[PDB]
Amino acid sequence: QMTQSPSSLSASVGDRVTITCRASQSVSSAVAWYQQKPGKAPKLLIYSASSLYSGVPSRFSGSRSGTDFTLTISSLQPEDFATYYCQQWAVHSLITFGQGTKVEIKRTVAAPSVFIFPPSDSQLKSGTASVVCLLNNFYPREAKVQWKVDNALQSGNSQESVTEQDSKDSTYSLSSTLTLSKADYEKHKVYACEVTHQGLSSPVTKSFNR
Amino acid sequence: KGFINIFPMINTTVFVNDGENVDLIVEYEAFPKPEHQQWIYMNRTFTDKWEDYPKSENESNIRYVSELHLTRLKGTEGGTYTFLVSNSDVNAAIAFNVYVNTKPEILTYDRLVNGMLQCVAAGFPEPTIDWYFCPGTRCSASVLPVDVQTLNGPPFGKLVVQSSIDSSAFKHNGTVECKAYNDVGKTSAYFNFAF
Amino acid sequence: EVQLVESGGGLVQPGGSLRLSCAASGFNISSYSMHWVRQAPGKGLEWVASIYPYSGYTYYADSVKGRFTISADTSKNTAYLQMNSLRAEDTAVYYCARYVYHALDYWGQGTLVTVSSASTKGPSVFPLAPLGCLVKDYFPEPVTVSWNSGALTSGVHTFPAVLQSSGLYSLSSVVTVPSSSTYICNVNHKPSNTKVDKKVEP
Ligand SMILES: *[C@@H]1O[C@H](CO)[C@@H](O)[C@H](O)[C@H]1NC(C)=O
Repeated sequence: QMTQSPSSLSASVGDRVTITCRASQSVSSAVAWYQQKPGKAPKLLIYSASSLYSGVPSRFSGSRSGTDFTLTISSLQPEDFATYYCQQWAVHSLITFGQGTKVEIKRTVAAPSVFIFPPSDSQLKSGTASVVCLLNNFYPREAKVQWKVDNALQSGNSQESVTEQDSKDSTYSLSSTLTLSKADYEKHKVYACEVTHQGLSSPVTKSFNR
Repeated sequence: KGFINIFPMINTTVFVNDGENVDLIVEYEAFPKPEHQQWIYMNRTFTDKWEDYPKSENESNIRYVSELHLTRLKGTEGGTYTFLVSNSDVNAAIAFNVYVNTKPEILTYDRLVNGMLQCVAAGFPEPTIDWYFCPGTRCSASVLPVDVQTLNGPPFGKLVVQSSIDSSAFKHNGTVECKAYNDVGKTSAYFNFAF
Repeated sequence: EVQLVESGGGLVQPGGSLRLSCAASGFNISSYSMHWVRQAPGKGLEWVASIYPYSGYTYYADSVKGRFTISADTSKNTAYLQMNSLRAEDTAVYYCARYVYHALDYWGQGTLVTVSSASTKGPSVFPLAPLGCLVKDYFPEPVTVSWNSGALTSGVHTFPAVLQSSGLYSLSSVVTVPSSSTYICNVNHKPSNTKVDKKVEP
């Protein structure tokens, strides 16, 4: 049935992006486009194929291939980072959504600031030790983090979380968490986070004493 | 023998804000098969923005749907939108009344026989007309008694109110104001007065 | 102004039953159609059901047909989705939306329906000594994190929670600043009704 492409794309600020939608043969005009920022409800951009919804900037337009429907964003903005959905209405199938197209904003390379946080005293009483490694404000997203306790490669024993691309400077932030028991923690002095990223000359190591 | 039964899917009374979008939609059962479907407004026919199709492709189907897309409604685009449908045996219609919010408009203001004053306001929601007398030397508070009366276009999609007072009770030179207001705005006609 | 607010969502046991509501203001739902759309974690939008509040007509996707019931109260201006025989695959954020001209122009903020056999648990909040704050061992989603009661916003990063091997979520909220000497992280986990404030010292 309905099909959307591409599934994911990366574009620079000021670029012009075009997302294609293949709707059913029966549908002739009933196509809408939504924008969905992370953690937010979708917002209507275009309806009835080419009609621009009130309040929505002229950058967005709806057109044809033709036979396939197209969303166009001209002068792409850093705030335009989001997932875009087409949706159709048809008599027998009613409302159908497209798979979605995630738009990443390509940007100039930036190195992460690397910070390391030791376990809290409150948490040690509870009988656990969580060590947090923070890579702040970097691009591109791809980054390699390795934990070493007295120089032992460790995994899988640490969780990773990355923020959604910032809507202003287009950067990312990442957290690595090494979780251990208070016992296993009090038997190794050196705790190291080693970060490799395209923006860095050479791998970066952040560590400390117990 | 034959029949057509129109069922509105949305309320046949429609209240909207200036610039709003709304769909007037019906589902109807008809036999024999419908014909000459049309949406009418101001005795004119929509040749666009409307759709009309069978609920099913089954060959014994008798349920249909028709929809009118109204977009970015202006205050002047309220009124009665009628859906007409007929088969080789029957005619059926259904009227939707669309009301768009607009500040009152003063259609007429008159001096009547016997010293009475009258102003007529149209708008939606229904305008309230307050009367105030302002002597030569602040004004008064809204005055009674008043003969209020709902008149029954242009303007279409508006509630029309006629309000009359007896200027006889009033004493001294001044100015009489009839203020028509609602939640959207207000408007005023003025009468100069000599005693 | 138009406003849509979903509610009645939360943790539910497989096979259990839940009822969501959507309160509308700024328009009459009986002049439109109301729809429920759901989005599974990290997946796309999926139309669920719709209703013409004035006529009572309802429509359903095959995947929920005969298992969900959509309804509406025109006097309270509120629509409802009654969900039965809930399953893990029905876990998602549920949005109500207003339908006109074949599109959905107004949406609610969404309500998270989590279908699981796990039990709710309040988080433990530890300070991330320099600046940050760690919210550990809680279930289910979500948790809300603020700094200085909303006073601080620049540089603040609340990471997407991660499910740990234990089956519990945990996340950290961090913020950057230079030399200064207050900073208090405010954590709220409604599911368990856990409200915590924590000072962070160097
Ligand atoms: C239908 O519309 C009229 C508006 O005048 C109202 O009195 C009635 O409550 C409405 N009913 C429903 C079900 O919306």
